[PDB]
Formats: sequence, structure tokens, C-alpha cells
Amino acid sequence: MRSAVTVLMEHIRNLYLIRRLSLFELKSDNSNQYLGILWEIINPMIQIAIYWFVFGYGIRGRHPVGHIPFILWMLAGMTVWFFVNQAVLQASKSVYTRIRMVAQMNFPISVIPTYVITAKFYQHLMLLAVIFIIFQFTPYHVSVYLVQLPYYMFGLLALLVSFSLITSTLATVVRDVQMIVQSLVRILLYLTPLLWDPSHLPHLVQVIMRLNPLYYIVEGYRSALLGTSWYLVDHASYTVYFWVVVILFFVFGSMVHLKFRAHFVDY
Amino acid sequence: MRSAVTVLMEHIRNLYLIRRLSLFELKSDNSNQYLGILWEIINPMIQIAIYWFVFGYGIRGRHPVGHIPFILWMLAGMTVWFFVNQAVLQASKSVYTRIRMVAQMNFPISVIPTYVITAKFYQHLMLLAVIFIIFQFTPYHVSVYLVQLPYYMFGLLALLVSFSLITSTLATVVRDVQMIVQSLVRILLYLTPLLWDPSHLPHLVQVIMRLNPLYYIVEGYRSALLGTSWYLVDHASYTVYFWVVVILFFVFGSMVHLKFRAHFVDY
Amino acid sequence: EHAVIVENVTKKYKLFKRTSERLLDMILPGGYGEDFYALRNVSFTADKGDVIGIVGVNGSGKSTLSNIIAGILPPTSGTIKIDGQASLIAISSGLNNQLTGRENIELKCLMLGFSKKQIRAMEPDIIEFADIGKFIDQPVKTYSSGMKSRLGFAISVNIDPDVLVIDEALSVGDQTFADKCLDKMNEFKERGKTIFFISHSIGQVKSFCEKALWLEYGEVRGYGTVAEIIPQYEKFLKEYRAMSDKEKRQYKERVMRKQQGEFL
Amino acid sequence: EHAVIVENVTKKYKLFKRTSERLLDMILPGGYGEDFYALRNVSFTADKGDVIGIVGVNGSGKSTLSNIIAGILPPTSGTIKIDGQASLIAISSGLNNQLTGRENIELKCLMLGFSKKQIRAMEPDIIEFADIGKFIDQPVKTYSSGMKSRLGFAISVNIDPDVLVIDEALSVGDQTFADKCLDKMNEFKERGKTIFFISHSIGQVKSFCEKALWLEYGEVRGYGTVAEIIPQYEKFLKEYRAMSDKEKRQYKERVMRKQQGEFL
Repeated sequence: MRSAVTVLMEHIRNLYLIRRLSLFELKSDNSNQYLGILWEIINPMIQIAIYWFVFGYGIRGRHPVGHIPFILWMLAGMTVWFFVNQAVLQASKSVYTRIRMVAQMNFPISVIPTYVITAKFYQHLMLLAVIFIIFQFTPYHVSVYLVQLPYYMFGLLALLVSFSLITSTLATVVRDVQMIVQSLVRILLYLTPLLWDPSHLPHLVQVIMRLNPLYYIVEGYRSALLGTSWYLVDHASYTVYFWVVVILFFVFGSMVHLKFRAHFVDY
Repeated sequence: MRSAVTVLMEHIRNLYLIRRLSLFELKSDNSNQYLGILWEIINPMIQIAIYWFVFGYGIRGRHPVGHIPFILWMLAGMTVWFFVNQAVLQASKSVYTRIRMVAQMNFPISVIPTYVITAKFYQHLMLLAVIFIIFQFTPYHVSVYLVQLPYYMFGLLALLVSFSLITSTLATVVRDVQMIVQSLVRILLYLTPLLWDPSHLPHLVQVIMRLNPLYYIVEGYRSALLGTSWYLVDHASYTVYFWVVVILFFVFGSMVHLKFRAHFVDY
Repeated sequence: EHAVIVENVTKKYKLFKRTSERLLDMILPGGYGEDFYALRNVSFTADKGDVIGIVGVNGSGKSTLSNIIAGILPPTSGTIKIDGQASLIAISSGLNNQLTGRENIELKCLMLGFSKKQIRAMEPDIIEFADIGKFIDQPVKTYSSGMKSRLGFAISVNIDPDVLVIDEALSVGDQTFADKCLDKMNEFKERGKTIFFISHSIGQVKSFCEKALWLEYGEVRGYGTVAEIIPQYEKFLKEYRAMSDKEKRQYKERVMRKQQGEFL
Repeated sequence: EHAVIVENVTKKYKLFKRTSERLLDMILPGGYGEDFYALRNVSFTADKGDVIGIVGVNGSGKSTLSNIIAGILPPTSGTIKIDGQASLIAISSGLNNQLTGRENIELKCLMLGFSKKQIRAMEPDIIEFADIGKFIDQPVKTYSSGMKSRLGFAISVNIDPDVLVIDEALSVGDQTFADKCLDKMNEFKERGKTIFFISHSIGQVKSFCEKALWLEYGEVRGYGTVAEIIPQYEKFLKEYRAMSDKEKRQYKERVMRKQQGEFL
């Protein structure tokens, strides 16, 4: 049973819709509210150095075994989590609000959590934009021979645009998984290693930690400074695990959508 | 110049007002929204064990030098921070919203951040209520000879009902300290020792860490299991520092209120 | 064909005397709440029509029956089949209060669904129609209350749907804008599509409609054109308003006869 | 004494063509935005009155001049001295949509300020006045749109202030509730306090008011009782509505003569 074709055709017919009113909430919240704007690089750069000051001062030595990894290891990974902590939560509560102001129109409601994620995608293109200015002070200048990450960038889109259907459609019917993912986004700072080296453990519990697909993309952005220009084949046994958990979430997310699509109006 | 008398008389004339519509937001948010209620002990008890699992597994031994302190040391302190992280932020944004629905009435606006704090005060009387059920499994049964903390409980009221005037009145005029205290509440997990033992340091930087008044109250609730039945005189040199920083915040909070009280309507 | 297939429509959102669901429940998903209907066994035909008024007392909600026909609430029992109908009227709704007048036109015209070349052809007429000239490049939170409604009618009129449903304004506007507004609504009457109009202004619904329902607590008490129903509707109100025989002695009984009208 | 000391009132919230403040600014707090007045040099007296209507075109906002007198906006230049005035009318505002009818009475009656024994004496009349009987123990998000306004008028009438200000409803209600509503507003006319009424319904303001302003873009064009002003106000509209000499050829000039009326 392929009902997910009906969801994916709606995003094809509305690709101008998903872009044009994407940046309106970016204009609504980041601007037209206060004084001098773009705290969203000022706020995490303060917020990064707090986590270094407590965790670099337990790992003063004992850094990852390359010559470079330091803070360099850390903030190359911490780009991803800023697009998780305030992009999974507000995607979930995007359908609690505003359905009164959406159901009185005629356009498919499946697109309604998908643009607010892409509204937070431009957080990267100011934050991940200013990491090159840091990374032009490395021993390499830019490593132009390998910064090839559009594919690993596209994973964060594909994972979150799929996962915010199980947590958006099923959010409105119960209003309790909002409390769940408010803690489940918390446990995904430590269940995945944004901070330490997971090589403190044998090959069972270490290998059974990357069942979380989010750790795969962190290996992508940390390989924005390595040189592994064929980073599929060294871990090809579970890079197909990544592209099967996204298609499992997307099919199951479509199935839970269409079995409730015309009912969440008394919620 | 004593303008703070005018603020404090308003809270005397409205003590039934500050209680009766306190629990309405408690009824509004915690109830009448979803299914089975009171996540606000279910959510932090999951949220406590995450911070133990990463920090008790660096302090597996090496615990505080009493025979008991363990997790026992930790969750006795972590009661306070749950009344800070989601009680300083929502107190600050309490006057961004709802002034359109308040200025069209006639009652003093100084009370308007003070009840939403007390609406979060009943979070204690379900969470701090269920810590005795844990603490009836200690080697002591309850230590009825010293659980005397109404005074140390009253500090958390007095600090936060005072501090949420500099961050509520001055919030609306700029709309940028909301972004500041969204990070300043973050730095007050590590600037104050909710987690480790600060006796890793000589008497200069260790003593210049308790300038934060919040660390004093954490010494109160951790002394809910000690037996120091005269815990003033061993630290009387700066328990008067606590009662002078609250009167400094309350006077300066009143001064910034009345110089702007009739102006925040175009914000 | 015949423009509605409305048959035996019932709708119930039920009463919860205490806090929300699983207030007392177990693993069995059944709850213990008091029953309350809002619509009961509604069946009518519109035979391509021109216009149908809906009147009564707003104890019967009256917007429930509207947005059922707009296809945005699911009926509990009964089937309705129309056409490519309208989202009813998006007056004063969907306007974000942080964006300018150029922006919120691109909101709502995209929310209703129009291509990128259609919103530029439809652009300068709307600014010409609203007459708010300098304020078009200023966000909506600076506008007065009569200018949001001035603007919100201007976008949500150029729809060309099949079946319109109007709320209780029909000319929200201002003086010397309602004259533009009523002439705009004469186009839909001229074009001959179906319009479901709801009001309490008896004088306007006499001046605008041809057929008319009359709804009472979910029960369709009578449905003809205009000529007998509204005076009998006025016969009910003049009966009700005068004394209606001592509103404690009989109208308390009348509601209890009508609370008995929740069932057999 | 004389019930207003309104003198030379001006108010300006100024134009920002781009995003919000410090859009281009430095350590000097001055900004670069275009000036815009909304009120200019208003001075009148109310001499204990009975009632003053306010009419015109809602390009002049008209609620600005109201809630200045309610004492909730600060004027830029000018002094106003009245009394213990009203918060104007809290219709459809302050009602939280999560609490029942017993609850939201305890909201708004406490928001307006009444002791704990006063809210129990004032309690059963309000339920008797609203007539929503079974729904009083059910939160407001279940109500229809005509029942919130049914309820919100019932609380925010028992105020006993000194100086009332009414928005543009005066009987929001329903048919066979407006008859209760207009008779309730006759009490304030009987008691003899001051009421500042704003409308666009010319027929109601003739039927209700004794004196009347007329405001045009912040400029008080004339102020008498009723008898000459409203027909001259109707003389302006019938001049304006008919052709007003080719609305592109002269009314575009007229607004530019009135944009010249933003200044000398």
C-alpha cells in the first residue's frame, strides 16, 4: 500500500509555496520584533563556549587522536544540534496552533510542518556560513579538495521533513508526545556523541549506539575537515541503514497522516 | 528615595488577587489541554536521570565526603533548578503577551509577573512533595529534628519575585534581554554547582563563586539532610549578602518599573 | 447536480463536566461524559438555487451547519456531496500581524492557491480597492480595527469558487466603502452561483436572499423561499419578546421542552 | 469639574519603512524614520454632559481619541484631567479560552477589581442575564461566536465607573437579547454619567446621543449637539459618495490636500 505518493506529489505541486512563505516566519520572528537582529549566531556562539568550558576542562589533553581535534572537533559537530533542539520542537507544535487559520483555506496541510523546518534551515546558512571564517585559520586553508557535503546536508532535510509527520500529525490527536519530544530532544545530546569520543567501549555497545541515524550526519560534518573523499564505502554497511530509516519514517508518517487528515479540527 | 513602598503596598492590597488567579494558569496549561495530567513530575524525573547517567559516571567514586552523598546529593539540589529554568523565562515574557488584555482593565500591573511565578511555585509542592517518599528510604527515616526549611524556601520566592521586575519591565521596552536571559538561565547551571563539588580550587576562586545568590539556597536544600540546625552562624558573613542583594534588586526593580509604568503600550 | 446532497445530518461534540479526556479512564478507551447533540437529521436540497439565508437564534450555533457545507468539519452521520466548493470567507483571519500589506496579500492569495503569475496580475487592483495608500508598506499591527477588515475583505473576495458561504457581515468596511462592497457582492448574484448567507439583520436578508432556512436547536423548522417564513419567524420573536407568558413560568419550561427536544 | 480638561492633544506613532528600531542606528539613540501624526491640537470640554457621539471615517482611527480619555495611552503633548474614569468596555477581551463560565466570571470581575464578597453577590444575576444555562460549566472554546459576546457583555457592564467609553457595538448580543441590552444601557443614560459612544450607524447615534464630535484625520471639524452636524456630516458623505468630482481627478488631490493637512 503506497499512500505516500499522495503526500510527495503535494510537495512537488507546491515547491514555490514551500519557499515563498518559508522566509515569512523568518521575517516574522527574527525580524520585526526587536532591535538589532540575528541573535541566532550571537546566541549559539555564547552557548557553544559554555559547553566547551566544562567539557574541554575534563578533556584538556586526551583529545581525538588526529593532530587537530579540539574545540575544532566540537563546533564542527555542534552545527547539527542547533538545527535539532529548536527545529524538532517548533515543528511539532506547528499544528497545535494555526489550524483555525489554515483549515479555513484550501491547500494541503501536509506542507504545514515542512516549511517551518526550512524556515529554520536558513539558520545553517548564517551559522554554518560563519564556520569557514573560523576554518580559514586551520593548518589547511579550506581543504577545497574535500568540503563536499551537499549530500550530507540533504540528510538533515530528509530526516527532519520525514520525522515531523509522526510528531506533527500524531501530536494534535493526543497532545502528549509534545511533552515526550520535549524530553526526547534532550536525551539526543548524550545518546549521540556530540561531546566525547565513543571509543571507550568494545564493539558491541559502541556499535549499538549508531542505530540513532543522527550520529551518521555528525560523522559527515566532522568529515568536513578529514579528507575521506569516498566516505561511503568505509561505512557502507549502515549508510544504507540511514536511507532505510528515512523511508520507513516517511511511509509510516504518511500512513498516520491520511488516516487522520480530515479529523483534527476538534483538537 | 523610596518608591518601592508603592510597589509593596500593591501586593498587600491584592493578596487574594495574587492567589485566586494564580492557579488559573495552572489550570489553563497543566490541565484542560491533553490526557492524563501532571507531566511536571513525570518530565523532570526522566530529566534528572539523564544528568546522573553522564555525571555520576565520571564521579562513580569520589563522591562528597559524607557517607550518604550520591544521587542523594544531586536530586536534593536539582529541586531548585526546575523552579528556575521554566520560571525565569516565562516570567520575563509574561508582559510581552497579554498587555492588550490587561491595560483595558484597572488593577496594578506590578502584580502581573508575580503570580505566574507562584503559579510555578506549586510545581515544588508536587515535586518537592515527592522527594520525601524517596527520602524515607535513607539511613535516617525523615530527620524530623531538622527539616526546617520554610526560611530557605522563602528565599526562592523573595529572589524570583524581585528579579522578575528587572527582567519583566525592562523586557518590554527593548525585547532583547529576553534573548539574554534565555542564555543567562543556561549559564546558571554551571556557574553554580548543581553538579560537582567546588572543593577543587583554592579559597579565592572558590569563595568568588558564591557571589551568585542562587548557590546559597542550594546549600539550604542540601542541608535538608545534614543536621546543621543553626545554619546561619557558620556562614553569617554572607547570609546577609543574600538579604542585601534581594533588597538591591527590589529597589532597583521598583525604580525601573515606575519610570516606565505608563508607557509600555506601544511595545 | 441539485447543488447539495444534504441528508440526515447529525453532529455531536459532547459534554465534559470536568477536565479533559482520560479524566477517569483506564486502558479501555471509553470515557464517561454527558451526551450533547448539535445537529439532528438535516436533509435539504439546493437545486442550483441562487441564494439561501439562514436565521434563527445563535443558541443553535449556525456556523456548524455552514462549515459542514464548506467541507471542513466531518459529520458524525450523513453524507454531503457538492462540487469544488469554497473555503467560506477568510475575513479577518489568516492575517499575520507582523507583515506589511504587500506581504499579507502574498500570504492569503497563496493560502487560497494561485500561481506566481496570477498574484501579480491580481496585485494592483487590491491596493486600488482598499484605499489605504501610504499604509500598504507598513505591518498590520499599526492599522486601526477598521482597516484590517478593510484589507481582509479585499483579498478574500477574488476567489471564483463554486459555493460561497458568508458570515454575518456582508459589508464590514465603513461608510462609503460598503457601497463598493455591496456592489461587489452583486457580481456573485449576477453570476448565479450559490451563496449561503447567515445573519441576524432581517432587513438585509430580505433585501438579498431568495430562499431561506430556519434552524432551531439543530431542527429545521420549515424551509421555503422568503415570503411566509421570515414573518412567521417574526411571529415567533414577537411572541417571544412581548412576554412569551412569563419567562420563568413558561420559557424555563420552553427550554426544558427543548432540552426534551434533544431526544425523543 | 467640566468632566474633561482636554487641551491641545497631539499623538504620533511614526513610520518605519523598513524593519524595527536600530535598523540603521549607532550609539546615538536617534533613528531615521518618517514622521506621522495621528492627532493634532484637540481641545474640548464636556461640562458634565450626558453623552457624546464620535463619527467620521476610520482612516482617523477614532479609538486613539477614546482610550486617551480612558487614560491608557500617553499623549505626546497636552494634558487631560478627568476623574476616576472607566477602563472603556472589556467586550470580547480578557476571556481565556480554556476556562469555564464560572471561572471567567472570576477572571474579569477580579481584573476590574471587586472584593471576594462582592463577586458572590454579583454572581447569580450574571448567569440569569446571559441565559446560556447548561454551558456555564463548560470552557469557552466550545461556545459559538454569538455566545462569547453574549457572555462578555454580561460581566463588563456592572462596573459603576464615572466616564464610560463604548466601542462600535452597543448591542452585540442577538435578536431578543438586544432588547435586554438596550434597556441596560438606558440605566447609564438615566443615571446621568458621561458616555463617549463611537459608531458608524447614523441611525443609532441619532437615537442615543445628545452632543457629538466629528473628527477628520486628527482635526476636529466642528462640534455641536446633533441637530446640524450629522446632516452636515451626511452632506459630506453624499458629496463624497455621489461622484465627489471624479475620485481620481479630485479625491486623489483631496487626500493630497489632506496629506498637506498633516502639517502647515
